[PDB]
Amino acid sequence: LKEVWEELDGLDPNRFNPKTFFILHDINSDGVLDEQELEALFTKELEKVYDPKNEEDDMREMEEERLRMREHVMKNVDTNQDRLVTLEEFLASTQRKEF
Repeated sequence: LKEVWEELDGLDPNRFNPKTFFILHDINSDGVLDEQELEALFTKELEKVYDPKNEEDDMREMEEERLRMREHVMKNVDTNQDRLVTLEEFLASTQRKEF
Protein backbone atom coordinates (compact mmCIF):
# COMPACT_ATOMS: atom_id res chain seq x y z
CA LEU A 1 0.00 0.00 0.00
CA LYS A 2 2.11 2.96 -1.23
CA GLU A 3 0.02 6.06 -0.46
CA VAL A 4 2.58 8.65 -1.62
CA TRP A 5 1.48 12.29 -1.99
CA GLU A 6 -0.84 12.22 -5.02
CA GLU A 7 -0.79 15.24 -7.36
CA LEU A 8 -3.38 15.67 -10.15
CA ASP A 9 -2.34 17.88 -13.11
CA GLY A 10 -4.28 19.61 -15.93
CA LEU A 11 -7.34 18.68 -13.79
CA ASP A 12 -8.51 15.12 -14.51
CA PRO A 13 -11.47 15.02 -16.97
CA ASN A 14 -13.53 14.13 -13.86
CA ARG A 15 -15.69 17.26 -14.14
CA PHE A 16 -18.06 17.92 -11.22
CA ASN A 17 -21.14 15.67 -10.84
CA PRO A 18 -24.23 17.59 -9.62
CA LYS A 19 -26.32 14.68 -10.98
CA THR A 20 -25.67 12.60 -7.84
CA PHE A 21 -26.63 15.40 -5.42
CA PHE A 22 -30.03 15.29 -7.16
CA ILE A 23 -30.33 11.53 -6.52
CA LEU A 24 -29.36 11.56 -2.83
CA HIS A 25 -32.00 14.32 -2.30
CA ASP A 26 -34.56 12.22 -4.23
CA ILE A 27 -36.22 10.38 -1.33
CA ASN A 28 -39.36 9.08 -3.13
CA SER A 29 -37.35 8.71 -6.37
CA ASP A 30 -39.94 10.76 -8.31
CA GLY A 31 -37.24 12.32 -10.51
CA VAL A 32 -38.49 15.77 -9.35
CA LEU A 33 -38.56 17.73 -6.02
CA ASP A 34 -41.85 19.39 -4.90
CA GLU A 35 -42.66 21.76 -2.00
CA GLN A 36 -42.81 18.66 0.25
CA GLU A 37 -39.10 17.78 -0.31
CA LEU A 38 -37.85 21.37 0.19
CA GLU A 39 -40.09 21.73 3.27
CA ALA A 40 -38.32 18.81 4.97
CA LEU A 41 -34.88 19.85 3.62
CA PHE A 42 -35.14 23.29 5.33
CA THR A 43 -36.37 22.13 8.77
CA LYS A 44 -33.73 19.37 8.72
CA GLU A 45 -30.83 21.71 7.92
CA LEU A 46 -31.59 23.33 11.29
CA GLU A 47 -31.19 19.86 12.84
CA LYS A 48 -27.54 19.73 11.66
CA VAL A 49 -26.82 23.19 13.15
CA TYR A 50 -29.45 24.46 15.62
CA ASP A 51 -30.74 22.16 18.44
CA PRO A 52 -34.51 22.23 19.07
CA LYS A 53 -36.12 20.35 21.98
CA ASN A 54 -39.33 21.52 23.71
CA GLU A 55 -38.92 25.33 23.83
CA GLU A 56 -40.62 28.07 21.73
CA ASP A 57 -38.42 31.15 21.23
CA ASP A 58 -34.94 30.68 19.71
CA MET A 59 -36.77 29.05 16.76
CA ARG A 60 -38.64 32.27 15.85
CA GLU A 61 -36.33 35.31 15.65
CA MET A 62 -33.98 33.38 13.32
CA GLU A 63 -37.05 32.51 11.16
CA GLU A 64 -35.53 35.12 8.82
CA GLU A 65 -33.14 32.33 7.74
CA ARG A 66 -35.85 29.82 6.72
CA LEU A 67 -37.39 32.44 4.40
CA ARG A 68 -33.89 33.31 3.12
CA MET A 69 -33.53 29.79 1.65
CA ARG A 70 -37.17 29.13 0.69
CA GLU A 71 -37.02 32.36 -1.37
CA HIS A 72 -33.52 32.16 -2.93
CA VAL A 73 -34.22 28.58 -4.09
CA MET A 74 -37.78 29.30 -5.28
CA LYS A 75 -36.41 32.45 -7.01
CA ASN A 76 -33.01 31.27 -8.38
CA VAL A 77 -34.03 27.63 -9.25
CA ASP A 78 -37.74 27.85 -10.17
CA THR A 79 -37.38 27.59 -13.97
CA ASN A 80 -40.99 27.41 -15.29
CA GLN A 81 -42.52 28.33 -11.92
CA ASP A 82 -44.66 25.20 -11.38
CA ARG A 83 -43.81 24.69 -7.69
CA LEU A 84 -42.25 21.48 -9.09
CA VAL A 85 -38.63 21.27 -10.33
CA THR A 86 -37.64 18.66 -12.96
CA LEU A 87 -34.08 17.38 -13.53
CA GLU A 88 -34.18 18.78 -17.06
CA GLU A 89 -35.03 22.43 -16.36
CA PHE A 90 -33.00 22.23 -13.11
CA LEU A 91 -29.74 21.30 -14.88
CA ALA A 92 -30.24 24.40 -17.06
CA SER A 93 -30.28 26.82 -14.09
CA THR A 94 -26.89 25.22 -13.29
CA GLN A 95 -25.38 24.02 -16.60
CA ARG A 96 -25.98 27.48 -18.14
CA LYS A 97 -22.83 28.99 -16.61
CA GLU A 98 -23.81 32.45 -17.93
CA PHE A 99 -26.39 33.14 -15.20
